[PDB]
Amino acid sequence: VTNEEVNQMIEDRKVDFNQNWYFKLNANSKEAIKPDADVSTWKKLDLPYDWSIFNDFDHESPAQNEGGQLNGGEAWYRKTFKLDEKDLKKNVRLTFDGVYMDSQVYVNGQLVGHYPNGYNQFSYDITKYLQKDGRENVIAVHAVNKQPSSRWYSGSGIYRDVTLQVTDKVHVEKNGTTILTPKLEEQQHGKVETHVTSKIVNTDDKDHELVAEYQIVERGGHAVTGLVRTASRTLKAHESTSLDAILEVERPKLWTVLNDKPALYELITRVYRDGQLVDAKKDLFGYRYYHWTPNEGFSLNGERIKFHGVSLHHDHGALGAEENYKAEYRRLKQMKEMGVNSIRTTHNPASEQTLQIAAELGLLVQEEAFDTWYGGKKPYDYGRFFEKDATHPEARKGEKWSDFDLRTMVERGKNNPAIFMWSIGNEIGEANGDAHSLATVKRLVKVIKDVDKTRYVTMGADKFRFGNGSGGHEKIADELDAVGFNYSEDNYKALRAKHPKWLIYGSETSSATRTRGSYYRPERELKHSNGPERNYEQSDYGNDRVGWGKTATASWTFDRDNAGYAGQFIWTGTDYIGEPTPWHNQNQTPVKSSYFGIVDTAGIPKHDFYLYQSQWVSVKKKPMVHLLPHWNWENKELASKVADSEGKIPVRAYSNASSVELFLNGKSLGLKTFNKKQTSDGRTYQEGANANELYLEWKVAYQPGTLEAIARDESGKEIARDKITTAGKPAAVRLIKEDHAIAADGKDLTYIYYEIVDSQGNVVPTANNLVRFQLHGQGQLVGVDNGEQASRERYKAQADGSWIRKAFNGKGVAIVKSTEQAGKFTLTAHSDLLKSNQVTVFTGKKE
Repeated sequence: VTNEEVNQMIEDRKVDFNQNWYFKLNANSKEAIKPDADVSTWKKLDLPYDWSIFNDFDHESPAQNEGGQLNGGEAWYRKTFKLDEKDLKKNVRLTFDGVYMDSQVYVNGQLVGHYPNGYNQFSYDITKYLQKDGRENVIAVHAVNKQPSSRWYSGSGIYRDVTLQVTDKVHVEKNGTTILTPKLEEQQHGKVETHVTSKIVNTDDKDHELVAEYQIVERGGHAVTGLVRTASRTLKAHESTSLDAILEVERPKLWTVLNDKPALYELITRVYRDGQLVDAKKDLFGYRYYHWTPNEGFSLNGERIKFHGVSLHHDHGALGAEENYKAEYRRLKQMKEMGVNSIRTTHNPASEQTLQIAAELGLLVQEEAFDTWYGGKKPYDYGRFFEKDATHPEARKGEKWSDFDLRTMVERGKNNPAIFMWSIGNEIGEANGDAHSLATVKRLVKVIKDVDKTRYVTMGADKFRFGNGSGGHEKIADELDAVGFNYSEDNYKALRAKHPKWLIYGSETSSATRTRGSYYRPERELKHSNGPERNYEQSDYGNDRVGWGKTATASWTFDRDNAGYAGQFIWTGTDYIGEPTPWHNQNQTPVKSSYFGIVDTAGIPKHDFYLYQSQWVSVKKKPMVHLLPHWNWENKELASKVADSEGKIPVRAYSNASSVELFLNGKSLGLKTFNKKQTSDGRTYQEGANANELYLEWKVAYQPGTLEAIARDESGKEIARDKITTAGKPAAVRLIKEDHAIAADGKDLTYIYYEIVDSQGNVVPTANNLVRFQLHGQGQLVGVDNGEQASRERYKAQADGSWIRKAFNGKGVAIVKSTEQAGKFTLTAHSDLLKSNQVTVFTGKKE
């Protein structure tokens, strides 16, 4: 057997099962299951598919605007498939990355399983339900989203990938590989012992003789070991065993967040039955170590870092709940451009895409199992299943759904270098230190530790922000490895004095609210300002925050000033559908999406993105300067809110540079210098006129034209510019390509921005013009967005098949997915009385 053949076997082991499904909302259960159903009345599609995202907004929706005002319901999905002749005796497993929710899977008329969880991955061995002789089988999936189930937009149905594993009767079982590097800090400059465990099952009714062979390789690289073999032993029929080996890898490269292409490795497993290669598998992993102390916080590979982190919902804007590798890559790559090193998957398990991209980009991950325990937060959420018996075929005796779901998530991610924290709850009210909650936290911690001891078990708790933060809930925190504070910076000092051994971080911070390109009262701090005068908008100066919240500056400066507060996960990294605080559940208002994000649903940064970048990215890696606001102040209503007593517009610069000099129409308004300072522990930092300003400010009398900012190093040498220009009346639509080409695989996509521009090419920053889109060629329009919270516009096509969307504050995005045919597609944009534009994107070979 050649290495070529082994790799093919690995590749053939797992396939994409997303293709050729039929969908019908409210379909008849008996017809969906039955062998030769009439599917003329069904919709033929490829997964993932979120059915909720094609709905219109409904002011009367049971989801309410916390759930995006997009309705759920019930639906069936249907696939028919035949095993190849070679595969007839093989074991067949079906994996669903996420189905929301309350699902039932039927194979040839029989119920394989019921699975409540809407975010956790699950698989079924469906071998026994398959027809003999290679006759076609029918798989039918029932998904139910009965509202309200969610405190944010969930979507409905099969929003994540479905995959099929076809294997020998003797095979490495699902989630069966464990890779550990116990002595890595010690052995790192020499040979590092890599302990691998394999969990092999014999589904045959004959006994077979078993050997495992292991090799490690650099991902997209060379081998770093030879073949290492376990001793031959008998595996009895219908039994499973665990195999072990140690492999030595010399001076491996350590996975870190300190570069954007961190080192990854792959374990190759070969399984022999009676001396014949019958199974082959690869498992992604990395070499990293970390430590965390109460007063010094966190270090990765001996380097002290803070969690510069974001909370993220799953949700892709116009894509709705449909997960996509390219969409998630763009979101995460962009987070990383800001200086983010850490994401929290709030509040639910992550997709395979998110976990993989995080390993690929160098982002530390906290994956969260639960938004509630046994109490519940919404009637149709998970709370009702939490203590009920798992009915999964492969559930262990006495396992509750919470037990089974937590276990399986940890087994799925135990080898992923990115994950360093497992969260067993967010804002669990019932976790107050009573006997029941105390029992429950211990049970849950123990589930994890029976699988994985290497990662921090944690929770995100807002109980610490009430009063002095102390209470029976402190007893629950005692059971955790690390204790997450939600919005509790005010009680940290006291809580820290009380619990000197606690490892503390901000599990949820800020909740500042902003609308891109919208400005209000920069001079004030606005607390939960949801009045009619706000016009359903919040300020991009970043001076709006909810009642329990903090601004970016307040929340970041605190984190920065305290070593024992290890970092934070800001709410939120990007906008999501739903939860439109400060207009939460005011359902007759137009708001349907969040204000919390640093970036809007359209992927377009708000100004605070640049504030964070100035703080988190070194001037060596990326010198920058960013100006706000815009320079169009002709409109008196707009200006009356921004301009001060003398009618000057406060202009502000974010920079990681030493100084910024602002020019109006070529004339200097003065050079200003950041004040340099040190943390009590000697970390160096920069700030402005005072401790509450991380920016430089100029009060500028409004003269139309150009503002330009020159950023300089200490030598007085220019390292960065930014520039803002007054726009004229809209003259045209401009389309901006992110990608010159994408892959022709039917999965890759591109984001093209549309701007409303004047005759000189300046973006009109106030423009809300409606744009109509045409697509020709080898592509599929799959979304449109402008990020605006108060918009009730379709994200998808209109009822007549049209694609339209307004600009909001000059900008928006359109999303095009590739087909499986190489060639090109062209996007033309039109707006009324404006010039049109087109860009062409090529589709073809990959990478």
